[PDB]
Amino acid sequence: SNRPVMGIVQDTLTAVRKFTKRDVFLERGEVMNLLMFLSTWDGKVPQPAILKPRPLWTGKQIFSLIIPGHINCIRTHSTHPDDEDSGPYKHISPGDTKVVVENGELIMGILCKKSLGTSAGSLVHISYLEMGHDITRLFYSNIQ
Amino acid sequence: MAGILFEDIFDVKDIDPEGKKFDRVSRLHCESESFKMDLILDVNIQIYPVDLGDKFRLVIASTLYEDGTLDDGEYNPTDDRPSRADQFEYVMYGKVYRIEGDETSTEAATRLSAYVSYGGLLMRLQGDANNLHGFEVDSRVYLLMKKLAF
Amino acid sequence: KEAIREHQMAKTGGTQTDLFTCGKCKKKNCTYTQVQTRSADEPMTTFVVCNECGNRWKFC
Amino acid sequence: DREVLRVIFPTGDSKVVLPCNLLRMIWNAQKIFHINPRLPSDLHPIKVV
Ligand SMILES: [Zn+2]
Repeated sequence: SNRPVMGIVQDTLTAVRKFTKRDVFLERGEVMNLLMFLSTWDGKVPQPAILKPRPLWTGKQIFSLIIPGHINCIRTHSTHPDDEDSGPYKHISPGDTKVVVENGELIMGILCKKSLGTSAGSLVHISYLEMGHDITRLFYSNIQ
Repeated sequence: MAGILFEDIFDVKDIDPEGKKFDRVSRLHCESESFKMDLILDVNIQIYPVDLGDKFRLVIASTLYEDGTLDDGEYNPTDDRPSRADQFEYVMYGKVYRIEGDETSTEAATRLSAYVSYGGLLMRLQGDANNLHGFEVDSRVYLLMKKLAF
Repeated sequence: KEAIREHQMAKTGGTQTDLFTCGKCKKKNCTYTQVQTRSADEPMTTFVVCNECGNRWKFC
Repeated sequence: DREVLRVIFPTGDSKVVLPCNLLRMIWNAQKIFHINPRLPSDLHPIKVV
């Protein structure tokens, strides 16, 4: 059925939803802690998402770190939130709810499974095509 | 030398994004004192407790060390260069993700709109020519605000 | 002639929900499915089909 | 082709599974080449042809 067979599920899928929340904020100490968990990393610490009143990183910034740095998967937020269209178009106040990533950087959008895999328009299928199985497997192990 | 990208003093139209809002983040609606340009922005209310109708000072700079390049990172906490206005109450690092306009009308492009993202934080700026020198780019802009509850 | 004419008028069934808009015809002439009670790893979804102009999509 | 295509699909659905998503590929070139709507679009159409 020209579709991916892999699928991140349950606890992992739920925390990912939790992780995409707007209220997600990180500390520098924990960023180093998170960085070591990485199966692979550039060795170059990223710039804080916030500088004042105090330096901070966002979970979307950090999720995008996990993401390979020259590939994108667009729009299929596939979540109930917003408005069976028409409404989210009201007025392109177009973020958060709907999913969008650019240059391996997540702009907005709570994640779903249709994004996460075993379906058309999934990030998993295009990574397989561009990054290939070997890069995609290391990304997948890393994210989990 | 400190080629600032943008600077203006803004007024709060709204602090209540369509009522429903969110917990640690909230989206403000503002308008420039020229009352020709307006702004909507997601903010951390917990670290910057906004009031409605407040008079804010807003500055935007794609760089910190005088005008030279720095669009990198290990953001180096140990910098000692007075190059940063830092003196503003609130600072953010981000990208421009979307630009609106309308050039199909013939030259038009008449009421240009810019949309910006600071770590996912959405922003919308509207204006005929205030954004005539800017455009959508990867993360580079620094947004600085003060004059809270003036 | 009326009663024998009436005998086609509704076959024997129905459903229609009229909730989800269809981007192919703006009219919310849609049908909805309740399926995938358990299935495998695929999440149970609500499937929506537009009768007119034949469109089908999922809750996800 | 458009005239022919009406014959092929009486259902009128243009959404079909096909190889090589050129849109994503074309889009990636834009992501790579950094083409934007506020930049000129220098092109030789015959070369395209
Ligand atoms: Zn329809």
